[PDB]
Order: sequence, then C-alpha cells, then structure tokens
Amino acid sequence: MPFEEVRDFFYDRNNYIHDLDMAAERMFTESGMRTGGLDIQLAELMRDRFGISVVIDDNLPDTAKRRYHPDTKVLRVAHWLMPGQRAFQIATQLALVGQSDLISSIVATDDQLSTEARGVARIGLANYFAGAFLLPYREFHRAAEQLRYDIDLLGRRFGVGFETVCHRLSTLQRPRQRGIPFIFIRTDKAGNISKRQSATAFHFSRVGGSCPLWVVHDAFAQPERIVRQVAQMPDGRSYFWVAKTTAADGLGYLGPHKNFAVGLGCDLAHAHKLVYSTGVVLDDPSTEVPIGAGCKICNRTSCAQRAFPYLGGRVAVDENAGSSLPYS
Amino acid sequence: MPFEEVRDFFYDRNNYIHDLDMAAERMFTESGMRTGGLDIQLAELMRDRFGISVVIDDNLPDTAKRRYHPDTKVLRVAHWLMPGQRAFQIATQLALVGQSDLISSIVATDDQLSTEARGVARIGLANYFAGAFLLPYREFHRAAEQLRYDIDLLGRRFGVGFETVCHRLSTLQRPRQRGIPFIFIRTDKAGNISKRQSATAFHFSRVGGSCPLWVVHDAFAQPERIVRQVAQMPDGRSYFWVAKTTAADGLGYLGPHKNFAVGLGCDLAHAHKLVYSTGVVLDDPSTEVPIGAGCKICNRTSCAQRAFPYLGGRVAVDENAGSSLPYS
Amino acid sequence: MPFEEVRDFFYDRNNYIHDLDMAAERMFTESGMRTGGLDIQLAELMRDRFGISVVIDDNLPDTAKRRYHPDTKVLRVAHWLMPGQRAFQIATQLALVGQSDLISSIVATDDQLSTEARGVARIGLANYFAGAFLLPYREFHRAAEQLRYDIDLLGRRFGVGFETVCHRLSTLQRPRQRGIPFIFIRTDKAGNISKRQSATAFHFSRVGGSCPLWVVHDAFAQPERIVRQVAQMPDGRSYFWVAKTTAADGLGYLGPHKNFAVGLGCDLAHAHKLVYSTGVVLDDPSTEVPIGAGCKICNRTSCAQRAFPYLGGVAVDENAGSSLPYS
Amino acid sequence: MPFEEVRDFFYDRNNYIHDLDMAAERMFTESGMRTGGLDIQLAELMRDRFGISVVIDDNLPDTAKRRYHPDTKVLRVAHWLMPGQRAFQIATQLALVGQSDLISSIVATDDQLSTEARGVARIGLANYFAGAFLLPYREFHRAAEQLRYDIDLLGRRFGVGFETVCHRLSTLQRPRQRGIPFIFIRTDKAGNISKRQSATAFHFSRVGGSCPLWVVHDAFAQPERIVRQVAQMPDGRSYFWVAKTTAADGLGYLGPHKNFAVGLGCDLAHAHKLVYSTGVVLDDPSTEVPIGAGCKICNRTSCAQRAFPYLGGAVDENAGSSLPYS
Ligand SMILES: CC(C)(COP(=O)(O)OP(=O)(O)OC[C@H]1O[C@@H](n2cnc3c(N)ncnc32)[C@H](O)[C@@H]1OP(=O)(O)O)[C@@H](O)C(=O)NCCC(=O)NCCS
Ligand SMILES: CC(C)(COP(=O)(O)OP(=O)(O)OC[C@H]1O[C@@H](n2cnc3c(N)ncnc32)[C@H](O)[C@@H]1OP(=O)(O)O)[C@@H](O)C(=O)NCCC(=O)NCCS
Ligand SMILES: CC(C)(COP(=O)(O)OP(=O)(O)OC[C@H]1O[C@@H](n2cnc3c(N)ncnc32)[C@H](O)[C@@H]1OP(=O)(O)O)[C@@H](O)C(=O)NCCC(=O)NCCS
Ligand SMILES: CC(C)(COP(=O)(O)OP(=O)(O)OC[C@H]1O[C@@H](n2cnc3c(N)ncnc32)[C@H](O)[C@@H]1OP(=O)(O)O)[C@@H](O)C(=O)NCCC(=O)NCCS
Ligand code: SF4
Ligand code: SF4
Ligand code: SF4
Ligand code: SF4
Repeated sequence: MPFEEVRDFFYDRNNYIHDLDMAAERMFTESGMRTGGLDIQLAELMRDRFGISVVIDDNLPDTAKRRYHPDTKVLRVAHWLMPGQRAFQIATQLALVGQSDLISSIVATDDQLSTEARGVARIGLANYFAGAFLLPYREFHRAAEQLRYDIDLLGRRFGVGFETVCHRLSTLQRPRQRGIPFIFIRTDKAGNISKRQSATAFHFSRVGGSCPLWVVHDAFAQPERIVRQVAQMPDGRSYFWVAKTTAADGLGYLGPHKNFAVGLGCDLAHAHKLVYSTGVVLDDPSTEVPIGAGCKICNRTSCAQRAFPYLGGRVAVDENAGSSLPYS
Repeated sequence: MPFEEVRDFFYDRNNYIHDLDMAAERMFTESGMRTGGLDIQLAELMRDRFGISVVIDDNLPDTAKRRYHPDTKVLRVAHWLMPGQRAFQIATQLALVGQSDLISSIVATDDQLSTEARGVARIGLANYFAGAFLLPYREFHRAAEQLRYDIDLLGRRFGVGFETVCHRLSTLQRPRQRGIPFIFIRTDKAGNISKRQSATAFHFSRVGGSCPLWVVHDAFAQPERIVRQVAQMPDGRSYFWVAKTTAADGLGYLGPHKNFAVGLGCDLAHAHKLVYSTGVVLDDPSTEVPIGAGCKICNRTSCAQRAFPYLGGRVAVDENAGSSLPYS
Repeated sequence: MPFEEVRDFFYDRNNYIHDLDMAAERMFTESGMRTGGLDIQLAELMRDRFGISVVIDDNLPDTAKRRYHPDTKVLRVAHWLMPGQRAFQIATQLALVGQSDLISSIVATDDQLSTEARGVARIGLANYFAGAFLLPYREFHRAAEQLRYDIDLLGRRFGVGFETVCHRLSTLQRPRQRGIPFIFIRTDKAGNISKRQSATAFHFSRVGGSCPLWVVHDAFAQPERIVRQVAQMPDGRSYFWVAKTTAADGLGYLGPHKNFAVGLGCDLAHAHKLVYSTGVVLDDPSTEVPIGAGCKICNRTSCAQRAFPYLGGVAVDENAGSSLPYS
Repeated sequence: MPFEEVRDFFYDRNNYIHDLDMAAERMFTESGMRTGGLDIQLAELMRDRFGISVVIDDNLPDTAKRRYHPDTKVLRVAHWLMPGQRAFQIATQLALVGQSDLISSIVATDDQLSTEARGVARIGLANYFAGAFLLPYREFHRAAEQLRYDIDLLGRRFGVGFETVCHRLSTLQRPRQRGIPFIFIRTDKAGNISKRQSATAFHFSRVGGSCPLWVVHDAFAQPERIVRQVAQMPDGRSYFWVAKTTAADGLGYLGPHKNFAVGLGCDLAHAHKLVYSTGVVLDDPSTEVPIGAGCKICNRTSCAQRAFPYLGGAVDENAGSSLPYS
C-alpha cells in the first residue's frame, strides 16, 4: 500500500528527517531568507541559484497548483494561491530539483519500499523540506514556545495556514531541541483518516480513530472554531486533543468542495504548555472523556454510543431487558 | 459476526416479514387498539390476555428501559420513557412472550444462522413486531401516502419518534400494498454505520457508505435539522436521501450521550412523492451531487475530496505538478 | 406595553409569588399528588374536585394545546403534548378556575397595571401556578441542590422540558429556602428577547442583551447542546451563563417552526455550585469573556466585534486602518 | 447620528457614486493595472505618481491595518493582510491623497450632513473608491454576469473576500450598464445589523430586519456555508436572499474574534440569474418562506415564532395556543 508504506516510513523516523531539516534550515540561512514575503524571495532564489523562472500563471488549469517544465526551467504557480501556499509550492519544487540526491539517499535507507512507494516517498520528503524551509526549525521552535503553541498566531507570524503549522509542530523532534510530542490526524465528515503523523508511538499512529465520542470528529459540527478535549483511552493513558476544520475557498457554489478536520494530540502531561488548556482543569481524572479507537476494538463495557459489539467479548442477549447500552 | 448475520437475514427477506407483520396488525385490531395512548392500552392488553402486570418503575438502574420478571409475570417500564417508547418496550415484551413460536419458526427459515445470530435475530424480530404493532400496516401506509412521507407528521400522528418512523417506512413491502422502497441507514459522527435495512438492493445495503460528500454524514453539521440531497453514484444511478440527527435526552450534563444520524434513501424516480422534494428541481441531472461508496472503491477521477486512491487503478506520481485533486 | 407591564410585575416581586406558590404546594400535598404521571393525576383531581372532564382530543385544531368549555366543564388537551405538557395545560386551567380569587387579589396588589396588562398578568400568574404545582417548591428545591442544578436531570426526574425547569429554577426565592438567584432569558436567532425573569437586579432584567459575544446568542450555532460561559460586564461584575436551544417537534417539514434559546445566568460566586462549572477554572479573572449589554450602550474601547458607536463619545483617521470599528 | 447619516447618504444615491466610480476605473486603466497581484502594482503606482513609499510593516500594533505618515510620505501596511486586503488599504489611502477634491465635492452635495458625518462620509467614499479600483466597473460587471453572480468565484478571480465582492455587487447602478439591484446586509450573532446598502428601496434599506425566520440570521447556524432562501414579506413582495458568515483569522485562541454574516438580497424576479438558484423551484409561491421586518411591526396572524405582539392589534383564559400573541 503505497501511502501506508510512506506513513510508516515517517512513523519509523519519528516524523523528523534530520539531514533534510538541517538542509532546509541551512539553505534558508545561507541564502538570506527572512520570514515575511517568503514567496517573493523564493522566486528570487530560484532565479539566482537554479536559473528557474517562476511565473504566476492565471492560465493554468483550475485545479493545478503548480506545473514545472524542466526543459525550459519554468515554474508556473496558481494565481489563486495565497503567498504562504505559493511559497510552499516553490519550496517543494526546490526540494525536488536541488535536493534530489539527499532525498534519494534518504529513500534508500528503507530498502523495503515498493517502487510506487518510493515515488510517493520522494513527494513526501519534498513536502517535508518545504515545511522545514517555510518554517526554519530554530525560529519556529522558539516561536511555538513563545506563543504557547497558538496555532493561529503561528500561522499569522509565518504567513501560513492551520494545517501547515500543525504539520510542522508534529516534526519538532530534533535532538536536544524538541517540542511537545504530537500526533497529527486529518479526517473528513465520514471519518476517513487521510493523514497520520506522530512524533512517537500513539494509539492512532497507524490504525484506529473511529470513536464518535472523540472530539476530532466533532469539528465538523463547529466549523472554523477550535475544539479541544481531555480524552482517556481504555488503557488509562490520557491525551489532550485540539482540532479545527479547514476549507478550500473558491471552487464555486456548484464546484467540488474540500472539507477536512485537522487534529493535534499530545500526552495530558504536556497540556499545561498549550494556550488551549486555558480555563481547563487538567488534574481531575473524573472530568476526562472516555473514548476508544473504534468500537470493534474497544473493550469498554457501558458505552451508550457503542456502534458495534467488541470483537473480543460475549454478545449476550436478554429477552427480558431493554437497555440504552447497545451490545452490553 | 452475529449482527451482520441478522442484517443479511432481514436484507434477504426484503425487510418485510409477512407472517409477523400480519400477526401484529391482526392483534392490533382483534384486541381493540386505537392509535393514541397505546402505552395504556398495551398495559391493559398484557393484563387481560397474558396475565402480565405492567408497572411504571422509577427504581430501575438508569440504563434500563424495561425489566420483565417471568416468575411473577411483572413488566417494569422506565418512567423516563415517553409514551411511544413505553409502548415500544411493552410490545417488544408482548412479541417475546406471545409470539414466541412464530418468531422461532421465522428464525428457523435460515438454517445458516449461528447460535448467537439466532438470539440476536429473535430480538430483531421482536423489535419488528413492536414497530408493526405500534404502526399497524394499513393505517400507517395510508398515513404515509396522505402526509406525503412527512416523518415528523407521521411521528406526531402515531406518538413516536423520527428513528421509529423511518424504521417502519423501510418495511412497506407487503405485496399489492407497497410503499416507496427505502434504504434505512444509521451512522455516528465517526461514520460508523450501525444500522442497514433495505426494501431491495441498494449500494449501501450491506457494505460501504464512507463518502464524505454523502449528505447523511453532513447531518451532524446541521444538528436537529432535516438535510436532503440528490446524489449520483459512479455507475449513474441517482437517489434521493433525507437524514436527521437524533439525540437521547436526560443522562445529564456529565453523562454519556447518544448521538446518531438516521437516513432514508430511495431511487430518484420516487422523490416527487416526498414532501422533502418541495422546492427541489429533480429533472436536472446537473444539480445532482456525485458521491461514492468510499474512496478506496470509488473510480471517480476528479474528486477534490478523495481521501484514498481507488484500488482499481494506479496514479503515477508527478514531481512536476501540484494539484487540488488528491491521487489524481 | 402590556407584556412589559407584566414583566415588571414579576420583576418587582423578585419572580416569586409566595401566596400562589404556597397555594400550589398545599394543593399538591392535600390532594395526594405524586411526582410522576402527574397528567393522569391532574385529570383525576379535576374530575373529583371541580367536576371538570379532561379529554385528550386528537380532533383539536393543529395549534390548540387546550380549550376549556365552561358551560360543560370540559377541558380538551392536545394529543401531541407530552405528559409533562399535558400536566402543565391542566394545571393552568386549574389555576384559572380554582385559584381565580387569589390571582385577582395578587393582580390587585399592582394598581398601575392597565386592563390588558391585568389580563396578561392573570395568564402569567396561572402559568406560575402550573410551574409551582408540577414542581412543588420543597421537593424541587431539594432535587436541584442534590443534582447540582443539572437541568436535564431535573427534567428527567420531574418529566418536563428544559424551558420549564429553567423557569422554575429562577423562582426559588422563598425566604429561608432560597436557591441560586438566577436571571432567565429567552431569545430567537434574530436576538429578540421574548422572556425576562430575574430573582434580583441583573443587567438584562428589563433591557439590553444584544451583545454578539454573549454565549446565549451562540446557542443556535450549537443546537440541542448546552453552551456555557464566564462573562464580565463593563462594570467588572462577573456572571456564569448556561444556555441551550429548544425546538418544537411535529409541525412538518414545511410547517411553521418554533426555535428559541433559553439561558440561565447567575453571579460567578455561585458558579461552583453548578454541574456546568465542572472542568472550568473559576478563580482566574483573565479567562473571563468581556461582553456588554448592547453596543450603543457599551463603553468598551477595544472591541473588535463592535457593531455601533458608543453613544457617550468617535474619531475618524484618514491615515489609519484599524480592525476596531468605531475605535 | 453619523453612521446613520452616511448610510442614508449612500442610500439616497442608489449606492452608486458615478463620478468617483469613473475616476477609479480611469485611474485603473491609465496606470496600466492588471487584475492579479494588484497590491504590488498599487505600490508601484503610489511611488510613481504620488511619491509615496509602500512598505510592509510587521512592527505595527496588532489592530493596525495600515498607518500613513504624511510627513515622509510612507504608507505602512500590515503583514498579516492578504494581497487583496493590502491592495484595499493602499487604494483607500490613494483615494484620500489623490481624490481628495472629488471626495470633498461629493460630500458637499449633501449640505445636511453634520460635521462628524462629513468625516465619516469621507472615509465611506474612500472605501467606495478602493472597491471601485480593485473591482473596475466594466470588468467586474462582465465577470459577474459571466459567472452568474458566484460570489466565491468572483472573489477568486479578483483576489478578494466574500464581503468585498458583495459590497461591489450592491453598487452596479451605472446607467445603461446596471447589474442585478441588490440590498447588502451585515449582521452579528445578536442580530445587530451594522451595514445597510441598497441599489433601490428595499424593506431593510434603513430600518428593520429582526425576523428570526429570515435566512440571514440562520447563517451562524450553518457557519462558513452559503445559505439561501426565497422570502415573502407581509406585503406580498418576494425576494431571494443569499448569505454567509465571515471570520477574521489570526487574533489567537484567546484573542478577540470578529464574526459577521453578510447577506445579499434581490427581487425574486432576478433570482433566475443567480447561480444560487440552481436546484431551486422559483415559480411556486407556496414554497416561499413568510418572513417579516420584526415582530413588533409585523402584522402576520399565525406565526408560531412571534416574539412580541404586533403594535396594530386579547387574552383567552380558556385556550392554550402554540401561536404566541394570536
Ligand atoms: C496525502 C496527500 C495526497 C494530501 O493531498 P492534498 O489533500 O492534496 O493536500 P496537501 O497535503 O497537498 O496540502 C494540504 C495542506 O497541507 C500542507 N502540508 C502538506 N504536507 C506538509 C508538510 N510536510 N509540512 C507542512 N505542511 C504540509 C500544505 O501546505 C497545505 O496547506 P494549504 O492547504 O494552506 O495550502 C499529500 O499530502 C501527499 O501526497 N503527501 C505525500 C506524503 C504521504 O504520502 N504521507 C502519507 C501520510 S498518511
Ligand atoms: C442494532 C441495535 C443493537 C441498536 O440498539 P440501540 O442503538 O440501543 O437502539 P434501538 O434500536 O434498541 O432503539 C432506538 C430506536 O429505534 C426504534 N426501533 C428499533 N428497532 C425498530 C424496529 N424494528 N422498527 C421500528 N422502530 C425500531 C426504537 O423504538 C427506538 O426509538 P426511540 O429512540 O425514539 O425510543 C438494536 O436495534 C438491535 O439489537 N436490533 C435487533 C438486531 C438487528 O436488527 N440487527 C441488524 C443490524 S442492521
Ligand atoms: C411569553 C409567552 C406569550 C410565551 O408564549 P409561548 O411562546 O407560546 O410559550 P409558553 O410560555 O406558552 O410555553 C413554553 C414553555 O414554557 C413553559 N413555561 C411557561 N411559563 C412557565 C412558568 N411560569 N413556569 C414554568 N414553566 C413555564 C411551558 O411549560 C412550556 O414548556 P414546554 O415547551 O415543554 O411545553 C407566555 O409565556 C405568556 O403569555 N406569559 C405570560 C407572562 C408574561 O407576559 N411574561 C412576559 C415576560 S417578558
Ligand atoms: C462599517 C465601518 C464603519 C467599519 O467596518 P469594519 O467592520 O471595521 O470593517 P471594513 O468595513 O473596513 O472592512 C471589512 C470588509 O469590508 C470590505 N469593504 C468595506 N467597505 C467596502 C466598500 N465600500 N467596497 C468594497 N468592499 C468594502 C473591506 O475590503 C473588508 O474586506 P476584508 O474583510 O476581506 O478585508 C466602515 O466600513 C465605514 O467606514 N463605513 C462607512 C459607510 C457606512 O456607514 N455605511 C452604512 C453603515 S450603517
Ligand atoms: S464503544 Fe469505545 S470506540 Fe465505540 S463509541 Fe464507545 S468509547 Fe468510542
Ligand atoms: S473519491 Fe469517491 S468516495 Fe471519496 S469523496 Fe470522492 S466521490 Fe466520495
Ligand atoms: S461593543 Fe460591547 S456590546 Fe458590542 S460586541 Fe463589543 S462588548 Fe459586546
Ligand atoms: S411575527 Fe413571525 S414572521 Fe413576523 S417578524 Fe416576527 S418571527 Fe418574523
């Protein structure tokens, strides 16, 4: 499974690629970058260092974010992208043409990847490079701690959106300068989890996450507003979750619509460092919400929300009782 | 998998159990039932015909809707249940003590069921009987046509809730007295589909339904309000879907909460008979929403919402292109 | 204005009518009532004590909750009403036919009411009696304290809805057995405040409440779910607000729809007694949301949400762009 | 009451200022502007034609969108603004320094304005100019008709937000090149209507609009999604309404938040021209929603939602109704 192979590639590397990250930051510093208008400077850097001409093309197809023409070294970027997104596109292409060898050797370090998986992993590492270039490690880590992890304020400072900030936060595993260890999740209204990235072993790092009581799936009921939750898994470990929906503009009233929820999760021990714990009492184990990973694999015994019987237990029927607890 | 076995049991019988339904209706008429306050009348019927004392009990555990004591023939019903729900509980018990043999032979018609499945199927048939007794077939079918399938108005007339009405609408397959053929779906915020029932073969009768563009998963974003949609599958068949959330009251601010979405679906050809098509243009194939059964088994080529690649194809990676269409 | 006259009538009486309340409770006790299935028992009491025959009529007009025919003493009640609501209707009629004189003298205690206002006040006092009969003071006050004011659990225990419980909670001003002093508000999506009741002087007891940052107006964004907020008025006083929407069933997809939000508010000092304070930090004056009574009468100086200029002040700056309207 | 004075100022002029609009368009064309990245080009224009240096400032206070320093001719623009918004700020300053006399004479055409109202109206005309420069009349009107008034698609093409597009749509009253006549509304969660603009006389042009059944107040229930409604007033006139909430980003989790709903309304006769009529049956007077201007002045007799009694109209101790103040 190509995308699952790459998910596991990043999971195995603690969602941190030291050489690549360093590389991005080095290039950011050596080439004189300054956060603020990074799109203009990335165009200039492409001109000066790779002979690549960046044009903002309002003639690209409606769905095309960028197209690179290697024969003339011409990078076309969609006019409808915001500066942060233009910067991301340009930095992705920069990874692919100017960091090709580093990415190739990083891919080689996992000899089990399939061919399709290797192509997908190249794209994933280029996206990682773009993130670590738009958000150079040191500056971003300092900003995240100074701002107490306010994702919106971080976006505002670095001119990027919610999802990108959450990506970068889940990558702060540089030895001796680590940020809060995070698990990053992306889902749609139907529960499809299309992105999993985690600094370390979490319950939802690879599978699971279909618990309707979990706040991430409640984001769509509160669109564009940040939701939060103190959650306890069936094994007693407790976690702090923040989430928010993200919507793709334009498209048109009739157009195809993009709707996702992005969630960030960490051990409850770290919650006190988040602006999102403001007003919440964290030391009270009785105010935690009991959630699970998905009913078929959830051993809780008195859940009123349970959707399916637990695959490990007895499905006893009682003809003489009516209960508000399904499959109890 | 017992609950899947029973799902397929009802699916194979076109979600209509002729013997049982008729039994219900007969008993409704022979014993003088009158729509309105069926809970009191069912208590009287239990007493007069089975010697069973129905008492309203506020001492039962919080989660108990009813408890039947066969040794003294005493049926205790939860005080916090509305009259329609009390009637449902009492009539479920009525099925189980007074229709035991009929239920057993109906189960016997499927010699492939496992033991657990046989018990679960008995409970399912008891629920079917309860529904067909609270909503006797002729009266309810006539009401459904008279009210143009307005689920709220049907509930008001028969003193029951949204979910029950939808249950009953999905069973009107009595030969020569058929209602609109429906597929009934129940989901949670996480997309777990816990109920599937269908008059005939529909796409989601047994599997699938994890398409984020399908309006059933959008019910939770518009809580307590009826949502509707003209949906088109990848094979061209068009359907009308109506859905609404249902919440279990009481429980308390800290208590466990029950939240589900219930959807009714039919061929687009039938939509014009629904009050829910009022104001909607049905003859315009361009105003239909293109949905799927779930990205991994969806062959659409330009879905902006796609969460996973379609397993029936391949998408080569293109290092030189950025798209708003995932897995193009 | 007739409805404002009666609003002020109840406001002046601290939203507690001692004689009437006591009356209800006595009647509840002397006639052997038991909380649970009060609708059946109220029908029995109407027959035994007033010769009033209660029929559940599925033939009433669609919008009629009840109609009383004094010539035959026949009380018709809508079949689509839940048992708690039927009980309420029956007890309203009970107030009007069996407590006529008490209500008349209570109204007489306010010589300023207009004639229309006196009629509206009779109906209001009958509703008060119905509330105090379905929810007898002693039992309900004890239950509220035991349940830490969980409105849903009170509704479950007494078989009534959110709005009725909140009504009754805001009336627990009986000397030597007081509940948390509350201000009761009902609004629609457009901000129209159609009900105001308060145990004591609150900011929104009589006027105001059009602040978009106030959580009550956010109830409609989170339908059927309880919303809560620690609010600070411009004068520094802090309050705890809980609110929830209430929707009228039936009616039909095309039918006329009723949607309201009901909010309960009290001084922050009392918040710790509410189940709704669970998980909330109450001692931190910095986590309070700064709201007002309505922009035109709100003196805050750096509100990004401000809708209109404050009437007490108004500078234009051709050389500046601000995210603060009417700085 | 300055803001009500300026509201009436624009209402009296059909929400179209012909001289200023033309000016904007001329300046757009004469200076070689091209739709797309107008913020950079407006910086260039400011420098070349008025000697004003536009700098992107991340040192301004958090609430300052721009500060112009007339003593050194330096316009500082907030870094957290999107390109359309930076362009809007720059064009506002351009109005105020380069169209000062035109704006002054336009204000002078209403000798009844108070002193404060004159300043507020100067700002209003500067904003009008910014809109008419970012969205040049001919080009924008053509785009609106081609795109069937898709507000999002118009925003995408011209690099601006929902509210700005709706603003511009409500001004297309240029003689012989008119767009759909619209009434533009902005409200908050509490029903406060802070903006009213109308091409012609509509019910809510100056007063009213507190009807809970009106779809504009339902936008917050469906945040960030376009809502639509076919509404009929108590006088029989029918209207098509579209609305959507708009939220101000940044600010922070604890920060002060800006939330508004912006609604566009037109006569039902025009609805068939809107993309938003797709899927709606428009000819069925029975599928129209009966709304009002606000209960105290609404004469409907069977509204279940009624909040206050109608001022133009008895208690019945023997009846209980689901229709308040019947
Ligand atoms: C999974 C995938 C197809 C999603 O495609 P998509 O839905 O079109 O969305 P994208 O991921 O391209 O971009 C969406 C947002 O994420 C951000 N983003 C993506 N990867 C990022 C990264 N590594 N660091 C920071 N931000 C990132 C983009 O900036 C964008 O922000 P925007 O919406 O404001 O422009 C795509 O991310 C991909 O191919 N990834 C390769 C790595 C991979 O397979 N990971 C598997 C994890 S389960
Ligand atoms: C699947 C199941 C465990 C769900 O349990 P639950 O979530 O606790 O909910 P219930 O279905 O018992 O009751 C919920 C509502 O559905 C209604 N309902 C349930 N079965 C019904 C039926 N056959 N006909 C009509 N209404 C029905 C109940 O009256 C109730 O209405 P209310 O909430 O307003 O009071 C349970 O329905 C069950 O055991 N069913 C029988 C087995 C079966 O059919 N399996 C096939 C699965 S597709
Ligand atoms: C204001 C008024 C017209 C509202 O009418 P309405 O919108 O038809 O709503 P009602 O008040 O009739 O009933 C709605 C709910 O409030 C409850 N309620 C009303 N008065 C109550 C009281 N005094 N105590 C407890 N509950 C009460 C009812 O039980 C009902 O609960 P339900 O929805 O579960 O059935 C009506 O309450 C009234 O006439 N009041 C008279 C007093 C008055 O004028 N108050 C002015 C306040 S500014
Ligand atoms: C209403 C007002 C006082 C304060 O408004 P505010 O809430 O602080 O915000 P602004 O109106 O300045 O800007 C909000 C949006 O409207 C847009 N906008 C404002 N005036 C506009 C116009 N004339 N044309 C087009 N777009 C306009 C801005 O571009 C901005 O878009 P953005 O959010 O993407 O950046 C101010 O707009 C004003 O000066 N109005 C004068 C005219 C008036 O009084 N009208 C009637 C009001 S009762
Ligand atoms: S059974 Fe477990 S996984 Fe399912 S809803 Fe309950 S807590 Fe969540
Ligand atoms: S790919 Fe298919 S299943 Fe997935 S969102 Fe698109 S239409 Fe729905
Ligand atoms: S100005 Fe006052 S009343 Fe208006 S939104 Fe701000 S705090 Fe609320
Ligand atoms: S009476 Fe009804 S229709 Fe008229 S304004 Fe009030 S809520 Fe709207």
